[PDB]
Amino acid sequence: IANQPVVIDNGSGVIKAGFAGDQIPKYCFPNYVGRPKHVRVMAGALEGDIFIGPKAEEHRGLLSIRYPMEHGIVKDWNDMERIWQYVYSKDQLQTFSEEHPVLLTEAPLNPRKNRERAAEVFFETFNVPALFISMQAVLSLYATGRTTGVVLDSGDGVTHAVPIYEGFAMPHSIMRIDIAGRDVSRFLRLYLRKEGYDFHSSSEFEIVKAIKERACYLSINPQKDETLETEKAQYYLPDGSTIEIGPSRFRAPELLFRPDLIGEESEGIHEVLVFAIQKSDMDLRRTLFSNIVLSGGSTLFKGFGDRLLSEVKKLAPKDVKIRISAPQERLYSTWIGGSILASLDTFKKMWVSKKEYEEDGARSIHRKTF
Amino acid sequence: IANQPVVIDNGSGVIKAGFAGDQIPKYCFPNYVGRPKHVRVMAGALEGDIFIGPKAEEHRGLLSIRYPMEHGIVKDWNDMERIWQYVYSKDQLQTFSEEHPVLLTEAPLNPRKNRERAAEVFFETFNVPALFISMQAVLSLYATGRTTGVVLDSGDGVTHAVPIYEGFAMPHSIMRIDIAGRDVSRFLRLYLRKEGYDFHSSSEFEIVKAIKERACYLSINPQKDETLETEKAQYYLPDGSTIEIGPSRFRAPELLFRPDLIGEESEGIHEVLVFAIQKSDMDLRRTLFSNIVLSGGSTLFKGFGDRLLSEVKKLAPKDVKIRISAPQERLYSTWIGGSILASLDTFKKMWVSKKEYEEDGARSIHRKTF
Amino acid sequence: ESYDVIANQPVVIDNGSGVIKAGFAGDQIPKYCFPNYVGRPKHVRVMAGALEGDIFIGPKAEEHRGLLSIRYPMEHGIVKDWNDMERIWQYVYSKDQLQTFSEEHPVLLTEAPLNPRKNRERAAEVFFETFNVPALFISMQAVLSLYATGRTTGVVLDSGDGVTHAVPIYEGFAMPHSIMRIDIAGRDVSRFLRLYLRKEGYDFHSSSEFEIVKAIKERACYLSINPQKDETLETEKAQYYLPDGSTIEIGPSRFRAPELLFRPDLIGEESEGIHEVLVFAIQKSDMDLRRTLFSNIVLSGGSTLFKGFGDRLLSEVKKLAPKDVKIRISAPQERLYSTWIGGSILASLDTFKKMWVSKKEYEEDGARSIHRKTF
Amino acid sequence: MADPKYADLPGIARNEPDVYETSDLPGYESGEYEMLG
Ligand SMILES: Nc1ncnc2c1ncn2[C@@H]1O[C@H](COP(=O)(O)OP(=O)(O)O)[C@@H](O)[C@H]1O
Ligand SMILES: Nc1ncnc2c1ncn2[C@@H]1O[C@H](COP(=O)(O)OP(=O)(O)O)[C@@H](O)[C@H]1O
Ligand SMILES: Nc1ncnc2c1ncn2[C@@H]1O[C@H](COP(=O)(O)OP(=O)(O)O)[C@@H](O)[C@H]1O
Repeated sequence: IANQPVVIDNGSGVIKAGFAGDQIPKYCFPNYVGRPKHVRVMAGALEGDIFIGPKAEEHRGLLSIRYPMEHGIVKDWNDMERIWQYVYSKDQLQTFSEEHPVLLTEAPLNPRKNRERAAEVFFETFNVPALFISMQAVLSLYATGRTTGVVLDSGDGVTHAVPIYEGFAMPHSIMRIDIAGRDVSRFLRLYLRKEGYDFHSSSEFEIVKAIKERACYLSINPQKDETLETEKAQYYLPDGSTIEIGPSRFRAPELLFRPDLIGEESEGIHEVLVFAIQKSDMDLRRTLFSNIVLSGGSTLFKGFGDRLLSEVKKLAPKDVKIRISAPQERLYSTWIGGSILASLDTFKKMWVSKKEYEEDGARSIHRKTF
Repeated sequence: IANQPVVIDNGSGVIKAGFAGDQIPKYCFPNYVGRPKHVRVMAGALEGDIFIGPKAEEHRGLLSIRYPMEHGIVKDWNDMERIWQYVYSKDQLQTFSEEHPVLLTEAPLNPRKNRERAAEVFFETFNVPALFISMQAVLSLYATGRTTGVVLDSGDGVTHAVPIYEGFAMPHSIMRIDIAGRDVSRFLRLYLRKEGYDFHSSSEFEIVKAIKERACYLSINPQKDETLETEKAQYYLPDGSTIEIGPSRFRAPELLFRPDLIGEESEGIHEVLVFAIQKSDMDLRRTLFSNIVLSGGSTLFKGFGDRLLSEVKKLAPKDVKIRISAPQERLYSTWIGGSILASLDTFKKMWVSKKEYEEDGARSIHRKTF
Repeated sequence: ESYDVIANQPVVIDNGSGVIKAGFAGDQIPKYCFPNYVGRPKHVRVMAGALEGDIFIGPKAEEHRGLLSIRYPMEHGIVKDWNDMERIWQYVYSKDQLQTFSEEHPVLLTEAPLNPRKNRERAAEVFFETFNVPALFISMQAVLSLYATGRTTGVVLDSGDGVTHAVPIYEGFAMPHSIMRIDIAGRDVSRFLRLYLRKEGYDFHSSSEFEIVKAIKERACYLSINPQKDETLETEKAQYYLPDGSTIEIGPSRFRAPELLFRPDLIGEESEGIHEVLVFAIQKSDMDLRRTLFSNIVLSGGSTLFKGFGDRLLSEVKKLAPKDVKIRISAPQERLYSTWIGGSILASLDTFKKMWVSKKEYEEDGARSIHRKTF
Repeated sequence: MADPKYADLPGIARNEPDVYETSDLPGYESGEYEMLG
């Protein structure tokens, strides 16, 4: 028994933290640790060798950025645990981890060892009352308010499409690809270096990421815009210098639709959506084409809807009606879902208690999850 | 013994010495040894073959001036040791070197053997309790009371720019140039010879130094005054004779901005400042232009601020705010910095003890230099 | 039609950052090798019968170096000053070097991989507009080194004066996504060594004096198998004799300066080390090739000539490489001239006749012509 | 400030400006993407 459960969306790009019932996540910060590279010589300097969130955003130049989790897989647990320690700090939430239950939102088709280690931290380090792991796709629909529908969630770490019927995810029709937002930022960097703009440093790559998010358009006809001479729109850098992006603006984000550009022998994002529906039974295909939901950060590109709809038509069967629904709050659809689920009385039965974890161990979270 | 540490600003021109807690250096004397050239015939004459400070200032004509240290490097250690012995004499301070700790202020990017030999003297000759060598730039920040700021310290010996952000010094962005106040005085002398005024003697060169400090302005437009041929300002010599300085007044000090005039293929003082900032990371470059601190004696020329600000703006990015802060006590900013640092309780951990030096030797002071 | 301007012997020009290597296709060695910088006299001419001209290139600039101010037109394989580079390319066809008409002979240029498109594009315009060349073919540095050795498969670790890069090529197939280049090269090591000489108390402010620092680097610098061992121990200071006759004691700077290649953190650049670049480029390739690419490693560039480079690289690669993998590092005796000899062979091959782009095709399609038919 | 304390010293700059500075100068896309059979 507790006051109010805390929802924590373990996003690859940014961590979204808030209480169940809250309309928006109150505390959103980037999911990386910044350590100072330069030597401290003078007294009354910035104290601490660890900077997370707005403290790392303000003094970014001083710090070396290292992301603990890549493609939704935690490589460094020491850094990931310290970030969850920061979630309960005086900056974000400012509450006792033993007092409030936690709801975590993990990517689909993750290893079981991740959930087992994740559970150990919150029951051993943080002595949480109860922990409930939830899928990203199911929560996105709960937010939108549809029980049946295909969730095309193109995140910072991974892109995946989950066909869900009456709140149940079809484990055999799930399609996930490693290519995500981080690959577009690195792929754009390759074009900027060829144009003659170098961003070698990890601190400089965050500016390329800001440039990528600011200036990238998804062309309706690729070859037409390649052949036409661009205006070479200038972008103002932090120092004051101006860069001419030119054709690299729309040529970088094409990777999502053509993985052949980076050299990875995978299907395009438009093929993932159609292929995932075609795998499902004949009776649902028509409903799944009728109920398509867009999610993830990489869907925010201008003209994504018009380009995707055109690509789906080519791959989709003839005489099929295609209705693609994109909520205005795409980024916060997973969290808002967690807030609704946590608010439901059934949630009291759904989560795993600290006592149940101590008795059965790793089995406890596997039994009351699966 | 836990007495007040003695701060010694090892300037090429003047040595500034006092106890930690003192607002101003009580004892400031020129950094040169004067030896009598003339023969002693009469009894009751000036005793001693060595004269330092006010005794050498009063009887300058009798003495031959020899500077032991050039560009912050000690050429003659025997002479410098006698001057450091004079620091503990009955004239200045008048205390025991074994009773008080010592704080030395050396220039950045000095030779390793220069610092090593200096330290040996204060551990072997002078049985000092503890020795701490400090940077000129870091102490200037304690003086001003700012953790962040670019310190452009243009001394008599050497000119250097050290950019430090929130107490963090970037060791790769430091830029040092040999051209300094003493070289401008030699360069001015060349113009007086062209006008027809000879000052061959070492005692006479000190009058040229006095002329330089008295009558020299940095014109906002160099060529305008070169082409114009203004009225030759008259200077009164010690004997009573009058000299007409004329165009040499403003054309001599130009050397700081144009090293090509003496023939040295080095960067100008305005290029050193901007280049040292441009070496820094993109995020910090804008802040470093906003926070610029001027120090050193060679900044005291009339219109230095107006000329430098104009030259920096030309090289700096467009639409960036440039705010250059110059303390009125430019000469005495470095010493009072050493007094503040020595007054801090942490300082007890900072220095190297005589016992610690005897154990590890030069290795100890080489590690605990930065 | 038969005796056209296309049937003349093609001129190979290796556009090196340090030294330009020029000769005809079929020549065993590059006949004309000169430093890639322009020297202008800084001192004033007062007396008649003095050295004529305000521009000195090659042996004329080498013999009167003290008089001249050295300015490098190209940095990290990118042309900073085009006016100076055009004067050097005009000197390539002068009475001193080659002594032939640029409109009569075709040209083969060798550019570094992953260069800017505008850099190659501007260079091409000069050789079609200023120089009325019959045909121009831009070639990769890596592929030419393989023609020289006579191997279709092999990883080419070319550490030049301007840039260091590794290009993995399998049976004549270049993987364009596996190419890794870093700006850190021989010229930056000389600047890094200069910092250690000033700490010892030897000043070399002038651009002419920097060439002596480069000569000191080439004479006395060794790559220690264990860095920290030699750093902590006080080594014997090897003495070097300067042009004037003065002797300098170099000391520990010999092995502390060149370490930069393996530790970029020393200069403060957050880049990969030369040993990481080579291994990382192989690890990016498919599993089937990874073992063969470790088995077939080719060293190129001037910066491999440091003593104990081979022994140090092998130790660093072995640590990063998988266990029980056979590593065979192949070094040609003529490392410096391996790129040029490749260009000579390629140009002499009958297949080359299809490879080069005509002046006519350039005038029609423009930049598109030179951007196509390359790599 | 401490002017009467620094006043004893010969080399204190007065009648100069302290600071030299330059003149101060001056929608996400919605959903509902559909197409009929
Ligand atoms: N306006 C934008 N346009 C394009 N891409 C964007 C935009 N804003 C964010 N992104 C991308 O989306 C990412 C955010 O995804 P994120 O919220 O972490 O998803 P999840 O947590 O579900 O994995 C950013 O790192 C960036 O790559
Ligand atoms: N009013 C002045 N105008 C111009 N130059 C001056 C003025 N006063 C002093 N100087 C120059 O500044 C020098 C003082 O340098 P200083 O800061 O004492 O050296 P250091 O940095 O080695 O301690 C004098 O020797 C002289 O060359
Ligand atoms: N014996 C040597 N030891 C160490 N470095 C050397 C030696 N000889 C040459 N170098 C370095 O290699 C450079 C030559 O590089 P080079 O092969 O001409 O490259 P590129 O053709 O790409 O410009 C020289 O400028 C120097 O820095």
